[PDB]
Amino acid sequence: AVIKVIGVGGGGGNAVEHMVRERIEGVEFFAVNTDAQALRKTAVGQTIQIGSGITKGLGAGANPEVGRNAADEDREALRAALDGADMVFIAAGMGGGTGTGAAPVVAEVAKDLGILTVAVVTKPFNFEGKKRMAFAEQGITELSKHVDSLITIPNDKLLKVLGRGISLLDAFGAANDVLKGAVQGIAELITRPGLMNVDFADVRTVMSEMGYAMMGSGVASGEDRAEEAAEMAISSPLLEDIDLSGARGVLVNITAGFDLRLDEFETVGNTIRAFASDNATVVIGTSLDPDMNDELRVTVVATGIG
Ligand SMILES: Nc1nc2c(ncn2[C@@H]2O[C@H](COP(=O)(O)OP(=O)(O)O)[C@@H](O)[C@H]2O)c(=O)[nH]1
Repeated sequence: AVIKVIGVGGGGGNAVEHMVRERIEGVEFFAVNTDAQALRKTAVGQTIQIGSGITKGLGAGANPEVGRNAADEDREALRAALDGADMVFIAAGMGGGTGTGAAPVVAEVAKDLGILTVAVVTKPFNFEGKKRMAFAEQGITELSKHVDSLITIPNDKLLKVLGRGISLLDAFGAANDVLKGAVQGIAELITRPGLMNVDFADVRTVMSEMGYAMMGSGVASGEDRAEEAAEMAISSPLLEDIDLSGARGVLVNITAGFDLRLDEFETVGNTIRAFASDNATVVIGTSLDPDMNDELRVTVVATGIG
């Protein structure tokens, strides 16, 4: 499996840098930006400059029009980077000029190539202002036209569960971890399975041409960890208002060490199928993280929600 993760713009590039640091098994990372300096800074091993860096006016690059035109002009470079992938993840912070405008073009290029294309993006914090929130939603409207699944993370919802005198860096770190959670949860079912390997056709079925999606995750240790982690995932703040019996698809990743047991696989699957519909596709897989000993994580991606 060839899986590529593309960070688009400053925010997405920061999120993908977090994914590089904290590791996602068996994926290739890319950063796509108008900002040549940013691409020079980044730890991402593959970079793609779009638009070659021409602005017209101080702050003119905050307009999504600029990101869209830049990616439009460099569609051939994007296609050469994406081609050969079985799956593409697009990460972006929506609301700025580059991510908002260029992420839907990156998605369109991937989708036109026949690649299963999953976007995981954020909306700005409320304190960033109404102009950025409006740009973000307009970009998400365009992005939804060109992806198989779209997971939109409201940064403002993350901010409320963080409180305190958190730094802005940690505020964006919280969004980064959610984005990583979603990408890693989907991709590692393919790139490093555990005792139960998912068929890629099933991943395609739950994610393909599905529209809106949402991710929740949970972790637990000890004897009841499998049921505990599944329940925490189901009840996480991101999934709590999703009726899981209204999701057209559910993809579940159980991640644990070598000591994952078959009966734990069965428990998690039975729990998830108790909340989902039989008129839905439910896919349960495992990933192996040899560094985990006692802990078990369940990540749930609900797709085709409305
Ligand atoms: N996760 C993350 N999000 C960011 C960061 N900086 C900005 N954002 C969010 O992403 C949105 C777009 O900002 P930015 O990506 O820098 O603009 P762009 O490069 O033109 O797309 C902002 O409005 C913020 O909500 C960051 O370092 N990490």
